[PDB]
Formats: sequence, C-alpha cells, structure tokens
Amino acid sequence: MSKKVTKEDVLNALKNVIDFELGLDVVSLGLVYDIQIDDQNNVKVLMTMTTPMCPLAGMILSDAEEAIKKIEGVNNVEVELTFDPPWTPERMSPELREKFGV
Repeated sequence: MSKKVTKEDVLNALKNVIDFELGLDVVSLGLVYDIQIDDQNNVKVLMTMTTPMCPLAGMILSDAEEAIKKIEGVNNVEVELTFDPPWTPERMSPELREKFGV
C-alpha cells in the first residue's frame, strides 16, 4: 500500500521461522489464531505454542517475533501468548499426523 502491513504479509514472514525441534513453520503448524494490524502497524497476533513445554520455549517465542519485526513496516509488535485454549495437533500437514502418530 505505502506503509500498511497486513496479516497476509505477517503469515508469509512467519513461514520463514522453523522450530528446530519440529522442522515446520508456525503457519504449517497452523498455530496462529488472530492477526490484526492497526493503522499504526501494531502487528498483533494471537499466536500460541502447542504446549507450555517446548525444548527452548523462550527462544522460539523470540524467533517468531524476529520474523515479525523483519516485516519493515511493523512499527510495534503485540505478541500475546494465549496458552489457555487447546491448540489442535491436526493443524499440521496430514502427512505429519501419519508421520508423528496422531
């Protein structure tokens, strides 16, 4: 547009970040619930993890945020961590439900 980031870009930016445990990106894992961007390019996301575990959780949070702040428009970054709801293991490719055993 001019200086107006969108959820479309935020997803496609996040497709870069791959969790060294899993070997897929967060859009592949389908994690991301909401994505809203204000007129002030406050990129806000309701992204969550699968589990409150991970192998290096904090680093993975910061890696998603890394891709998000690399959008060159992304003035501010309102990364919530909504851990309350049950994510969904079938969000991944169906090939990987076969692979992992879901």
